Amino acid sequence: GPLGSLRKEPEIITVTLKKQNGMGLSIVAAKGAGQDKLGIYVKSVVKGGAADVDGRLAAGDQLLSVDGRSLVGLSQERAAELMTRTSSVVTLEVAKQGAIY
Ligand SMILES: O=C1N=C(S)S[C@@H]1Cc1ccc(C(F)(F)F)cc1
Repeated sequence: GPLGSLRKEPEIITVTLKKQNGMGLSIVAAKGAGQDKLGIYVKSVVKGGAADVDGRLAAGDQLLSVDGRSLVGLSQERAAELMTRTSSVVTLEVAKQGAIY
């Protein structure tokens, strides 16, 4: 598949270990259980990591796929298990919604 570079649109995004101190990011998935909703979201950067300081992701980015795993819309229990081991770069797929405020 193709890949861009940087733009404020729904796409593949990739986040290198620029300063090696882990990624330092924050995500939340949902499921089709207790509420009807499903999905994944970048809740924040963690204000202290390599993918935080040089990836500078936005609060609210609706995540869909994960490094080594093209999920296209499935919950973190089969994806954050891969992302945590990354050691060098997360590829991701996201869609800009919400803001900091
Ligand atoms: O903050 C973190 N950096 C890591 S390395 S593991 C931990 C949890 C975490 C993993 C991946 C993501 C990401 F890449 F944003 F999906 C968020 C949080």
